[PDB]
Amino acid sequence: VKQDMPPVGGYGPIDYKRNLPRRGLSGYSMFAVGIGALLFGYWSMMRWNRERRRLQIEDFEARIALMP
Amino acid sequence: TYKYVNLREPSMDMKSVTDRAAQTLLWTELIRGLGMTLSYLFREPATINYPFEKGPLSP
Repeated sequence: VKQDMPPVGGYGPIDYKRNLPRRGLSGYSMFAVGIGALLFGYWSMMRWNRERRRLQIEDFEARIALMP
Repeated sequence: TYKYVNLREPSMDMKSVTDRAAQTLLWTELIRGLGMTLSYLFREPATINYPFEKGPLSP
């Protein structure tokens, strides 16, 4: 017998495609969810700032009543 | 027998051009590159500890 290195009856194929998934969101959906979380942060920001101004006015009234 | 490249035009349909505009003004594929680099971060390294583990050779 002979003992070279042949391929055994043929081998499987190997791909040659530029395999790209291009996944992720679109323009509109990513854009809208970013602006939506932005507006959520704005609303909570507005609420905290106006309640904070209430308390800071109370601090002003403390210094007024303390002064003379 | 040839396959020449760079055959796409920038599509003037509103979907494709707003997707490229959101790609430009949202920094998307840069984050995709960071994702690929993190995918190689959490692998296991192919570093043999040299003075103990000596590298493979041939007969």
